[PDB]
Amino acid sequence: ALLSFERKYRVPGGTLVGGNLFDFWVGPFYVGFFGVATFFFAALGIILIAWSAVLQGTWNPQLISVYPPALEYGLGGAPLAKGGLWQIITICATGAFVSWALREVEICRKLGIGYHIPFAFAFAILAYLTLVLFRPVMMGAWGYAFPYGIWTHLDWVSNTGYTYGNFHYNPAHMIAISFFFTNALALALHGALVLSAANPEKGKEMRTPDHEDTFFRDLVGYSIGTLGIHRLGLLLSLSAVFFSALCMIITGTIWFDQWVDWWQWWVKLPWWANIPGGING
Amino acid sequence: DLASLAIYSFWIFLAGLIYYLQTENMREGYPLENEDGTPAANQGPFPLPKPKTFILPHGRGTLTVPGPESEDRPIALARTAVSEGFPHAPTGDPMKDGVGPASWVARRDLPELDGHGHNKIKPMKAAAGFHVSAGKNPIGLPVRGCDLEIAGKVVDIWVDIPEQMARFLEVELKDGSTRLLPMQMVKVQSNRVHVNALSSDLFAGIPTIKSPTEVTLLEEDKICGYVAGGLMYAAPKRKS
Amino acid sequence: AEYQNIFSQVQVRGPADLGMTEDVNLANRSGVGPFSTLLGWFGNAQLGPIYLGSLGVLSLFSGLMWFFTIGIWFWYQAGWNPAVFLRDLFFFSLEPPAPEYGLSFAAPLKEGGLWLIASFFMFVAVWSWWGRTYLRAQALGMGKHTAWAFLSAIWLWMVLGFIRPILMGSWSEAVPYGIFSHLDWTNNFSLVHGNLRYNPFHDLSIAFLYGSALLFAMHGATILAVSRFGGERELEQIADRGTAAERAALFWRWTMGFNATMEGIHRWAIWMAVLVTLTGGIGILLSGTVVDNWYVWGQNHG
Ligand code: BCL
Ligand code: BCL
Ligand code: BCL
Ligand SMILES: CC[C@H]1c2cc3[nH]c4c(c3C)C(=O)[C@H](C(=O)OC)c4c3nc(cc4[nH]c(cc(n2)[C@@H]1C)c(C(C)=O)c4C)[C@@H](C)[C@@H]3CCC(=O)OC/C=C(\C)CCC[C@@H](C)CCC[C@@H](C)CCCC(C)C
Ligand SMILES: CC[C@H]1c2cc3[nH]c4c(c3C)C(=O)[C@H](C(=O)OC)c4c3nc(cc4[nH]c(cc(n2)[C@@H]1C)c(C(C)=O)c4C)[C@@H](C)[C@@H]3CCC(=O)OC/C=C(\C)CCC[C@H](C)CCC[C@H](C)CCCC(C)C
Ligand SMILES: COC(C)(C)C(=O)C/C=C(\C)CC/C=C(\C)CC/C=C(\C)CCCC/C(C)=C/CC[C@H](C)CC/C=C(\C)CCC=C(C)C
Ligand SMILES: CCCCCCCCCCCC[N+](C)(C)[O-]
Ligand SMILES: CCCCCCCCCCCC[N+](C)(C)[O-]
Ligand SMILES: [Fe+3]
Repeated sequence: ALLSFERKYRVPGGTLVGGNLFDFWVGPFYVGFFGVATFFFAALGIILIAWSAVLQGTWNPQLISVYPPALEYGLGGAPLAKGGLWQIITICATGAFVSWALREVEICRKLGIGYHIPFAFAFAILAYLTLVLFRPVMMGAWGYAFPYGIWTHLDWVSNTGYTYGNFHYNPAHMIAISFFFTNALALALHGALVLSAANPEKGKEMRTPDHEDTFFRDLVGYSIGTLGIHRLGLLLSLSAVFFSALCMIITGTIWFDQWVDWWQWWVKLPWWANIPGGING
Repeated sequence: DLASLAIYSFWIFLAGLIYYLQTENMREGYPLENEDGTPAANQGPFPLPKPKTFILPHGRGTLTVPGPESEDRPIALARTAVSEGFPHAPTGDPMKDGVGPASWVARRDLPELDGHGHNKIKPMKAAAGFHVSAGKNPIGLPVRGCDLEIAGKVVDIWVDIPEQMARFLEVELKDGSTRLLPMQMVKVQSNRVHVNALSSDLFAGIPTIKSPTEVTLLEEDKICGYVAGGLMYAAPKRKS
Repeated sequence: AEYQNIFSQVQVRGPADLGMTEDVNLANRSGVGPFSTLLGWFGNAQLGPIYLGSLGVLSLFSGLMWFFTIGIWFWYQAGWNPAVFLRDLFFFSLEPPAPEYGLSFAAPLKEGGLWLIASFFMFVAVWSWWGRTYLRAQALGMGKHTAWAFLSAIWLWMVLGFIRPILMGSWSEAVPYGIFSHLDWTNNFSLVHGNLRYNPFHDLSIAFLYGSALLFAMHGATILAVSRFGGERELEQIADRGTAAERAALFWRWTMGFNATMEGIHRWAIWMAVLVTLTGGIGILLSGTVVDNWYVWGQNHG
């Protein structure tokens, strides 16, 4: 089926690979060559994960877990049952994600819109790739990669942070949380500003952007403006994930001690290092 | 105990909310249709919401959605296959017919208004106060399409008064008439303004507007429709 | 070399914009601030006017009284020495009354008293400001959305330094005012309630935090992608749907088999962000009042 206004946009063209071969939809779904590609990698991965499940013992989705090659194999291959499945699935995950992004580029070309969505999706993909590929290669083994299980990937988050102390002291991590938290702030403010102007007090007429500009100016003395807040949400979000990847590519690689000690660089500055008093005197 | 009550209750609230939210995103484009425009058999599992009405502000009326939804115009496309789900090929010229990436929607043929009731977009030539404050002023520069040929000269900047932003460049063609081109589809360069979407010969086809001091929402849509659509339909006469 | 619309290529300035009047008392608005060309490439160049009524004056004054009260304390920790104060800026911490003073207001000024004084000033600052959020909307005839979402943020903060501490029987539980000290408080709270990943409200709050980044990325990116059709003029695409709204929706329909509308996306957007602190605040409040160890709880489920 089609939304009521869609038929005019369902024309041929925009595909990057295959010409007309996969230029069609299945229900609402567009399928390019890359829709075929995401299905292939994703159904392999789902299959190999199911396969990993049987060797493990269970069918419980909350117990299923697939671990990477123990540190002992470094960046070499490994037997399927001991990190081989994780290596193939990770390739499939990479394939499924990259394919999804390029399919997105195909939908953009057909629709005549900017590529900004797939580009933004690529920051998530790079964060994923940093945990499963960029860190571990730099670190000399697949084994520093997180496992794939609902609750074991969480265990791995802790285990890997407590290897450095309170991971709160990673300074790239601090910037990253700042952007996550600031993103959430902004998304609540945006949702609420547009809504409140479109659904005014009962009986009143729909408010306008000017009213939107006035409300923020009245409250904090500044309004970013409708082009600006969509720019701002994009930036805040992408910067969060970028600082996330950066806070982790530098961990276990240029810095591997306890992140709380990294801050000694500042306190040990000559002009106040030896001055008595304070917390560090 | 209290924590498992809170969690049990929370899942019920979240399911209610997804439901509310999904039906709220059914106030446009629904009910779903087959490719011929009739109502589809399978509408999905979320029922259309009870209608709501927006009171529009400068005597422009109301909007009640959902409501009987009509494209308010002819669609120049035909099927390319004997069954559901394939592409619909344009029956004439997709740039002129306003289909595909060149589409447009039959928006109200009145211009948008600010909160004071004045047209929101005006050419800078008549926007008292308004001047270019930073960046290369484009007014006066030659305009080049994707064929690497000049199509025109920038003669003004159409500006959003309330929001104080550049919205369109007003371009002049060889014959002396003008066209509005979206700011977001042009590239302001030091000695030229480059338009990647249109070839020099498609500038004359850009939908004109009735008055020179205002643009209606219907015209914006025909304008933006037409230049975005060139990205696909101008491919042959594009180069680099 | 196609323009992206992340930064403006040309800026335009006109008469200062003083806003909409209505029922807003124009005697409480300032004049216009200056214009920033720096801001101008990304957002609006105009600063001000700002509305500084009596609730705002009250709010701004306590806000600063709270910050100064913390700041005074920091200087006393530094033995009034500038180089020390900068050196150890992140190490100072204004801690609350030790456990023995309960919910009492007896603990001495330098061992809890100042903390309480600070919190009081923060209390009235936040709650005054929330009132403002409401009152500024009310004067413009707009919905109360900004205030109901703010309440959710408020929920987390209230639980953290006020509700939990009261239900737990002491102000010692509250959060200290300091950069590293609040991070240590955070780590600390976690090691004591056994496994912060087995608190289900904590997990959900995380799902909404990341989900808020995914949703603002999707949304922001989508409006820029259709800004070549007027996309960011949302209220008018809500009131009279155009090709911006259409190709926006159909990008998502073709990508993931469903979509939103210009109005509905903002409903999705406000709930994604609000739920973060809504579920987080429930997670915290329950911690140590009802459930001492989320791991144990997760083994029994009671
Ligand atoms: C005890 C543990 C430590 C700690 C250890 C770590 C560790 C260890 C890590 C973080 C990382 C992060 N931490 Mg920390 N962290 C702690 C305390 C915190 C606190 C807090 C309140 O104290 C906060 C707010 C954070 C905040 C954050 C974020 C900055 C960052 C994770 C977001 C992210 O990377 O997304 C990026 C996005 C993704 C990874 C997802 C991308 C997904 C892909 C592209 C697609 C998936 C499709 C999928 C298959 C679904 C298909 C099926 C259906 C169709 C849907 N940390 C404590 C101190 N933190 C992580 C990070 O920085 O990663 C770089 C990281 O590795
Ligand atoms: C990013 C920083 C750490 C990390 C830290 C955390 C923390 C901390 C938490 C989670 C939690 C979750 N993580 Mg994680 N997680 C990481 C990397 C990932 C990746 C990945 C491919 O990179 C994925 C798919 C997930 C997936 C998930 C979900 C199971 C769960 C809720 C997520 C959510 O709402 O996102 C927001 C996104 C959306 C709302 C879109 C919906 C996406 C859906 C829901 C994901 C379903 C994935 C599915 C189970 C994977 C199997 C796919 C099949 C093969 C088809 N994590 C890295 C290692 N993750 C939370 C949890 O509840 O676990 C119990 C939690 O508290
Ligand atoms: C080592 C630490 C523990 C941990 C312990 C905690 C604790 C403890 C808490 C969280 C909480 C949160 N954690 Mg955790 N968390 C860990 C690991 C993680 C990981 C991860 C990748 O591993 C992630 C992604 C998170 C993510 C998150 C967030 C979703 C959540 C906070 C939401 C928020 O916006 O609060 C930021 C928003 C606010 C604090 C509210 C602000 C509101 C007020 C009103 C503003 C006042 C402003 C004032 C007047 C000053 C003005 C200054 C200006 C200049 C004017 N945690 C580890 C295992 N986490 C919080 C929670 O909800 O948990 C359930 C919390 O209390
Ligand atoms: C700034 C980056 C933020 C962001 C943006 C973003 N995400 C995006 C996009 C954008 C712009 C999309 O366009 C795209 C989307 O289409 O959403 C509907 C996407 C998307 N983000 C998703 C998830 C996601 N994004 C996340 C985060 C973020 N996304 C950031 C915060 C997170 C987390 C954890 O924070 C998750 C979980 C998907 C919903 C969706 C892309 C869907 C997709 O690629 O389908 C292709 C593949 C499959 C159907 C499944 C294949 C899987 C198999 C091969 C095996 C399983 C792999 C394995 C890794 C499992 C891991 C298990 C876990 C328990 C750890
Ligand atoms: C839905 C949950 C998210 C959310 C939502 C949210 N926050 C909100 C709102 C909403 C909907 C508001 O309406 C309200 C708002 O007004 O923002 C513009 C607010 C707001 N959220 C704020 C902060 C905040 N929100 C946060 C989080 C969140 N808010 C969540 C992510 C966080 C964190 C930690 O992540 C913070 C830190 C404030 C900007 C604002 C509430 C303002 C307020 O209440 O303050 C009272 C007045 C004062 C305190 C004045 C104090 C002055 C300063 C303390 C001193 C100056 C500091 C500066 C460094 C220099 C100082 C100058 C002096 C030296 C002269
Ligand atoms: C440069 O030096 C001068 C003097 C110029 C300065 O101004 C320097 C100033 C500083 C260096 C300032 C620094 C300020 C900070 C470091 C503040 C740090 C803030 C955080 C990290 C705070 C985190 C969390 C806060 C929480 C959860 C607050 C909770 C507050 C409450 C809910 C309040 C509850 C009410 C109380 C306890 C009072 C009870 C009594 C009643 C009557 C209601
Ligand atoms: C009554 C006339 C005096 C007001 C003129 C002073 C200008 C201040 C404007 C505040 C703008 C700045 N802000 C809010 C971003 O901080
Ligand atoms: C975390 C959010 C989960 C989103 C789930 C909502 C399901 C989408 C419903 C779309 C099906 C309806 N349709 C297309 C027939 O209208
Ligand atoms: Fe928006």
